[PDB]
Amino acid sequence: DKMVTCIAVGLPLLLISLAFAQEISIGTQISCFSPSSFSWRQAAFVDSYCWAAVQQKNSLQSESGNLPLWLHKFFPYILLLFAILLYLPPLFWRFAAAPHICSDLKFIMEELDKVYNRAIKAAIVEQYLKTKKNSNNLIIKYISCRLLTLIIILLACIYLGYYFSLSSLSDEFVCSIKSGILRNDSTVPDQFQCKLIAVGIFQLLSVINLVVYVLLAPVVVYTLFVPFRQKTDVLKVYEILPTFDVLHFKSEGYNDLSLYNLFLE
Amino acid sequence: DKMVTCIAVGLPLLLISLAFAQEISIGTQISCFSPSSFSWRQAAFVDSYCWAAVQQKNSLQSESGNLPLWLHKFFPYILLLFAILLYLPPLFWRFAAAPHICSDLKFIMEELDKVYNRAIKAAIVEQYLKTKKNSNNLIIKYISCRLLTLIIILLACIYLGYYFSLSSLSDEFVCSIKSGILRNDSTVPDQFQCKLIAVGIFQLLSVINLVVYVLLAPVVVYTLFVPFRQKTDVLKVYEILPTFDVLHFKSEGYNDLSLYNLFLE
Amino acid sequence: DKMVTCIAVGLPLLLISLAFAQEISIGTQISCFSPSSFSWRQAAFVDSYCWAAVQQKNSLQSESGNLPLWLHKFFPYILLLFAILLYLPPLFWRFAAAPHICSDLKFIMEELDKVYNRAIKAAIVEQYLKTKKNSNNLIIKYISCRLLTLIIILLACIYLGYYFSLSSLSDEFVCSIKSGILRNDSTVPDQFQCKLIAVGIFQLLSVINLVVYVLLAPVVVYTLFVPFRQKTDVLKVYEILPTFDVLHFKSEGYNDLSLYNLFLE
Amino acid sequence: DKMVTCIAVGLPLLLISLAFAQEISIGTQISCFSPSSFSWRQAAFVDSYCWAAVQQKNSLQSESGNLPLWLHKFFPYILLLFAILLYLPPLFWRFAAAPHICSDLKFIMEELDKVYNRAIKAAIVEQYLKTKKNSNNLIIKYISCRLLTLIIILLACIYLGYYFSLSSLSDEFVCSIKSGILRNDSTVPDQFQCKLIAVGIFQLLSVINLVVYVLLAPVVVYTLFVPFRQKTDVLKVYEILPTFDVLHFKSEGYNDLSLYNLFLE
Amino acid sequence: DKMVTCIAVGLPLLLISLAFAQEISIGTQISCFSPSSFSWRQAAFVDSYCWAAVQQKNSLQSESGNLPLWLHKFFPYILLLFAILLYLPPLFWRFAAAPHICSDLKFIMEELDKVYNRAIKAAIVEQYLKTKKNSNNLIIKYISCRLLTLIIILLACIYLGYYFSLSSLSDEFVCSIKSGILRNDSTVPDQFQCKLIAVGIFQLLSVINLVVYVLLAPVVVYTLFVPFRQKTDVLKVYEILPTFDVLHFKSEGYNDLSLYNLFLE
Amino acid sequence: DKMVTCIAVGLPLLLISLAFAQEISIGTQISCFSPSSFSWRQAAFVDSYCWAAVQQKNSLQSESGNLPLWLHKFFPYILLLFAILLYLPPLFWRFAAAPHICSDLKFIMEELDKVYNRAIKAAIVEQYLKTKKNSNNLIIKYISCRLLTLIIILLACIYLGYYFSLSSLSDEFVCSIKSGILRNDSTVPDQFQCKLIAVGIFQLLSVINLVVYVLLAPVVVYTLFVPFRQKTDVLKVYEILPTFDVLHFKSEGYNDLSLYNLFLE
Amino acid sequence: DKMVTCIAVGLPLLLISLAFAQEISIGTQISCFSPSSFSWRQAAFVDSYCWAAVQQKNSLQSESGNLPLWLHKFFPYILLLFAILLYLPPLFWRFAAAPHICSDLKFIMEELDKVYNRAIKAAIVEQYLKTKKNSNNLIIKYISCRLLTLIIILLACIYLGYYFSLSSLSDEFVCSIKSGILRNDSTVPDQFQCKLIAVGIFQLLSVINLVVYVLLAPVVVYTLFVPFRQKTDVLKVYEILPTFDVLHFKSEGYNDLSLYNLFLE
Repeated sequence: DKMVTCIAVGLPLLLISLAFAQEISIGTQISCFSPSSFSWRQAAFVDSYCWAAVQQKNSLQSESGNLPLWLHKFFPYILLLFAILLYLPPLFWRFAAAPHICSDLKFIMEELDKVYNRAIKAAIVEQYLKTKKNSNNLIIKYISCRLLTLIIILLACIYLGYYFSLSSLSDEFVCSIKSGILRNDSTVPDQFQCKLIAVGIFQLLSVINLVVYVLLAPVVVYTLFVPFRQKTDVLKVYEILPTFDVLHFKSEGYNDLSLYNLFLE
Repeated sequence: DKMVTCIAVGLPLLLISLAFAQEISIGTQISCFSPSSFSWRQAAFVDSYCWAAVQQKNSLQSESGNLPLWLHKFFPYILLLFAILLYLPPLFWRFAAAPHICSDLKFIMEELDKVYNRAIKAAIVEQYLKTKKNSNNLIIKYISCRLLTLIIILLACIYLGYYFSLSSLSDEFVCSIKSGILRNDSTVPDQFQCKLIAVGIFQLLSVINLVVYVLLAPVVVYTLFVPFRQKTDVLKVYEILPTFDVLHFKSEGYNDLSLYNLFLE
Repeated sequence: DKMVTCIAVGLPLLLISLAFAQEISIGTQISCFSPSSFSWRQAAFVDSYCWAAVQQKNSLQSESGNLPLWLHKFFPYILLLFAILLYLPPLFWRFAAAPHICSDLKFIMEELDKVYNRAIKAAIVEQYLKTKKNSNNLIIKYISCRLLTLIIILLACIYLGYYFSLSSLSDEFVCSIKSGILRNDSTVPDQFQCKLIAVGIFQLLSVINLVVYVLLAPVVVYTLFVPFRQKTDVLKVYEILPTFDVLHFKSEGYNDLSLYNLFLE
Repeated sequence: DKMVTCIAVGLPLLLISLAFAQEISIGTQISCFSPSSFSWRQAAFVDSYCWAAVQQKNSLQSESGNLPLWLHKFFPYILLLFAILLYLPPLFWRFAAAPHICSDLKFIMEELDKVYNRAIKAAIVEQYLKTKKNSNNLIIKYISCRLLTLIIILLACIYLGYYFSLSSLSDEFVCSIKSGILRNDSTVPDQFQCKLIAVGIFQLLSVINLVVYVLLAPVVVYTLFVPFRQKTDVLKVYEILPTFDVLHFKSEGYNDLSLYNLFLE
Repeated sequence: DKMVTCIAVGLPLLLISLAFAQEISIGTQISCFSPSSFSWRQAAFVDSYCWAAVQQKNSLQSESGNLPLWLHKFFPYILLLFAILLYLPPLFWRFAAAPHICSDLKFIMEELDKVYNRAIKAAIVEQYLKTKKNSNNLIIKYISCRLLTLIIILLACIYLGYYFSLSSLSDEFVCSIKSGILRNDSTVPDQFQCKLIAVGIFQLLSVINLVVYVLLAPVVVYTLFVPFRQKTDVLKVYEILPTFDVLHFKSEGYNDLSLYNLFLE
Repeated sequence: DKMVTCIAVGLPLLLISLAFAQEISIGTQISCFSPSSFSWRQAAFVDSYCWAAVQQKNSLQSESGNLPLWLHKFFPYILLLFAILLYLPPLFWRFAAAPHICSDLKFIMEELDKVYNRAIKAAIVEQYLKTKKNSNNLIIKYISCRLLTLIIILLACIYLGYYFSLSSLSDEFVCSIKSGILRNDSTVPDQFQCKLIAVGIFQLLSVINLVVYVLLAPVVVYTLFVPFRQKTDVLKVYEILPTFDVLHFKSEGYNDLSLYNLFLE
Repeated sequence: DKMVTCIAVGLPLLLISLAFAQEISIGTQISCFSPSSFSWRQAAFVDSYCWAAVQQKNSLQSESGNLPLWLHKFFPYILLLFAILLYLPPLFWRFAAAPHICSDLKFIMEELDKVYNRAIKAAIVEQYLKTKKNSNNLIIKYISCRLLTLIIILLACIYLGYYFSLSSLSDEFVCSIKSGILRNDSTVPDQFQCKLIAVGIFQLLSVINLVVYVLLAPVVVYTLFVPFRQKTDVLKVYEILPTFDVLHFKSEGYNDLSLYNLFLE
């Protein structure tokens, strides 16, 4: 458990804490270039125009190529989705299989005092592998949650990895007010090369979590291999090895492992 | 219980957390286009005019077709209604039937130790199906709350689903100050093509919860089918199967399910 | 109890939560129309003038008919009164009759173990209806609190129901500064058709709680009818039926209702 | 106790909650009328001048009659005094006489089990009225705190009641800057009919608590009459009746009042 | 104890709560009179000039007489000192003599059960006055903390009492920028009759705590007199009377004072 | 302990509470004098220029003598250092020697009940001075933390004490924009006698803590003298006297000090 | 443990508290020099331009040498990384080896009462060094976390140490709007010597933590030397010495170390 929950707790809580660091350095959200002192107010109107006129205009105003890419408005918004999706395979196990393993935790904790009174009787335990001999496909339904997470992190690396090639010239563009021209056709200049503010801290934020999660993806692959190096294949590890390790989950007893020092001599 | 409460808790708390994400990115609420520097103040007066002059003007100022559709002013407001309505069939069961099942939880917990002392006596339980033989229509009054929720999510999909076809050109419109013209008929220009700000993040917010709740609607249909695949029809499942599963609600005992491993050998 | 407290707790806490939703969307409170750039400050003075000059001017400045109707300045203020008045008949019972029924809760809880040791003796309860034979008019003083609430909700429906007919043209009006003219009679124009901002969200807020409380008024009428369908009239229900149901208030015992399954066989 | 503490707790906590409702609708505090765009700043200087020049100017600038009435600057400030003064006769009793009655609570709780073992002995209490036969003037020192509160609420009704006759024309007045004229005698106009903002919500706030406390003043008069209707006059009620009722303060016992149902038969 | 701690707790916590009431009504801190629209900014510079140029200018700019009286900049600041200084003689006793009296509390609590088993033996206490016969000058070191507080409140009445005679014309004055003239000697006018804002609420705040603490000063004098009216002079009250009253500090026993009712008969 | 922790807790928590009082009265941070209405913005640029151009300019712009004294920008910043440095010799003892004295607290608490059962046996303790006969230089490592604190407070008095002589004319100075002149050499005037705002409340803040800590420095000298007046020199006080006083640290027993009253007679 | 956790807790919590001190003195973030009153708004546009145009412009606009050094935008951002990286080797041990040493804490706590009943038997312990005779390479996996931290602090000293040589002239630079010139080539001047604000408090902040962590780096070197001065080399200290010291971790017993005083005599 605790080899997994080091990842499963600290790493999703890393990214929202990283997401909170963006919120301190917001300041404003976008600026525009007014045409030389026509008001304080209509300049604010033109600035608020194009920031909402990003995605509805299906026409080509950015001349960038694949320019309706929605212009990364959602880096807190998408990271909010990816954080809570990683939170589920812990909580899915926690409310559907962690009580069933807590029964198994109780089931092994009466198995250990059975060895304890056997040593007191030394002054039936061999059946318990036959109690755990069957198929029990519900454990395989538990083990897929680690495989389920691996899909999420992989496309996350594709999602962040597309941004760096996207980060060449995706800040400066042309906007206009076409229907507001259509009401008068008189006074307002058409184009205003406005400029977004987000890429200066976001592009250098997308370096970190990608190269972190790249350096953490083989660890989950390693997590599905400790059952492989312990004498049974993954179709036959069904109950034995995921009970051998979770023997060391809550605690131990006074003669759980001090027997071996007695056994050494 | 816990197969339902995974939906019943996390999914309504999803949408208010989604509703809180809107409140960070409010900024302003609407902008307008002043007629070229007449004041700082009267421009603010004209902007605050039309934002309240949306629904009272029964005349056709938007030339959009069915234009008094109230212009989606209420996406936090309607989602506040739908979140708390889903909260009720948990709380309706929790304050009217969860203590009655807690008595039944006590009633089955004395049934299980009766099997326990029977094994101690091995060193009357057969009557309990006849204790649960009657009609008990109050359980059917409990089971309709899942059916009650299904009505709410269905029209929610109609409510959000109408918005995407609504999202074609429902942002730009014409407004005026007619009675303020009627006081002088002298100076103020009539029409001002103002522009709302909400659709840029709301239309791309209404994608998510609809396609989530579409991918969750057959799960509640599946919830009313585990009584069907367990040897009695829905008119005859009255007490047996909703007590068989809630046997695994709070906890188990040391020989609740370890009997089967003893029974296997 | 719990059939009533579902209404008595959630419904007054509904309306203050609805009242809190108004406070997020305040923004400003009123705007006015200045006469074309005379200052930033004197325009703010004229705007703050008429917002306080609403009710003191007993003259007819609105030409609306019954125009000193105080112009609904108090929708958070009146709802604050109606919320706390519904809070009293719970708390009036809670600090004056709930300990007396808690003594009766203790009085019936020693009556139930008297039946329990009678079953142990099977290996005087018939007197208790004669202990509850008298008039006990203090219970009728308890039961009027439900009738007391019904008066409050009825006139609340009249209060909110008057607003929709009031909502025709009760936003736009004429104001002036008459004594400020009287100091100089020189420069200031008289009338300024200012405009309030509140009706755009308040009129569509008064739809909800009215149609909710209309759909909840017969439930309290139903609450005074469960004593009617249980073999005694309301002058004779005095103690028996309001003790029969509150037997199921705190909890039950192991043979409170499992006797019936023993009695069935 | 609990007949009094329903008033003694909820009613002072009512008025500070009413005082908190003022703080949300502050906005600004006073406005003034500048003489037509001389600065943004000196207009703010003249506005801040007269708001502090209210009470120091002993001359007649308001021409209202008794015009140094300090102009109700202190409605949160005075209500802060009246709220905490009502809080004292609870707390004065709570830290000086409530432990002494808690000893008496212990003293009567050993008197009740003395009746309990007497019924066990049925398978000396008559002395306790002679234990409570003396004068005990300290109880009369307790009972004056209710009389002490009645003085406070009475003059509070005079304080709020003077405001409605005061509310005729106590908002508009004349102010000037006399010494600032005395430095130059050149440029500044003298009088500026400024206008306060507070009376629009305060005068319609002073309706409520006055008519509430008028409808609560005879209740405290009724509180000093339950000792009168129970066979001894107020000079002779000294200990008996204020111990008869506080017998029902904390709790009761299993045969405190179930004796009467045994006594009925 | 509790006759003192009613003063010692509530009265210092009164004044910081009074000090918090100032912080809500701050708004701004000082205003000045600009010379008729030279900038928004340099007017703010001149206003911030003189507010720091109050005390460093040892010259006579106020022409008031004793004009470097520092102009009461410190009414939250000085009240912060006087509040925490009153907090010390509680806390000085609490961390140096309250455990020693808690040992004495334990010492008298074994003296009371010695009387209790003596009544059980009725089915050596006379020595305890001789255990408390000595000088014990450490108790006189405790009793001076009440005398220590009396010095603080007395000069506090002098401190606040000097302010009312100070409050005649200590708000309006003359300021200038002399070295800023010395850089150019060209453009800036010299004098600007600025005006402070603090005296309008502070002078009418200094009425209250003075007349409160005047009406509380003889109570502490009364506190050093209950040892005088109980048969020993203040040089001889050393241990007996400050243990007689603190017998009633924590609690009593079942026969601590019910002995007297047994002794009455 | 408690004679020290009265200083060690309340006095560092005094200064941060004093540091918090500065943060309420910040307002702005510095002002400057613009050259007569060139913009709102470039005036803000010149003001923000020199506030960062304080310490980097190694040239002589202040003509004050030792003018790169960094101009007391750090009075919250330095006081933050001095507060947390005083917090360490408590916490250094608390996590390295307070458990070792808690073992000694346990070690003396079994020594006291050994005297208690000796009195029960009256119906070996003399060895314990020989248990505490050795050198135990770790106690001298504890006692230097009081000496360690004394160094910090002494230079703190030098640090604050240098400020008053510094407070003569260290607010007004000359600044310029030299490289901004170097880009054009055309328009901008060179010098602007700006003015800081901090000394008006800081110089009269540095009076207090200095004269407080001067009046507390001999108390720590007195703290290292109670071992001197109790029959052994500071090289020989090693364990006896710092265990004699901490006998009275947690509590006492029923016959810890009541033996002396038995011993008196 | 506690010799390490004095560093491991207080020193990372030092730097975030130091990081919080920056956030109070933010104010603004950057200023620029407008070209002499062209608007309020376009000046704000040019200022927001270059603050985002820092790192994307790969051209040489600063003429400083290695000028794309990203200009220390990340001093809260980088310190956030270094603080949480130091937090891991505590938490890595805490969730993977602290329960295993808590089992060893239980394992030694039954070893100590074995000595206790041996003294009771005086009215097998010698085997326990042979229970701790093996290799146990997992302890060496624990001890590398101190070595892991030392790498982080070393390059932190390189990171902060590069800043002081960087702090010569890394604040003033040249910026322009090249594509905004490219749209018109008409009106806007090219270069504007803007100026950052951060180095005035940051360069004098980077003094402290570097010279602190330099004065703490040999302490961790000393931490890996207490196993060296206790009779076994670091390849042979495997279990004995890291159990000898953590014997004094939680507590001791009444005869854990009082045996030595018995052993002295």
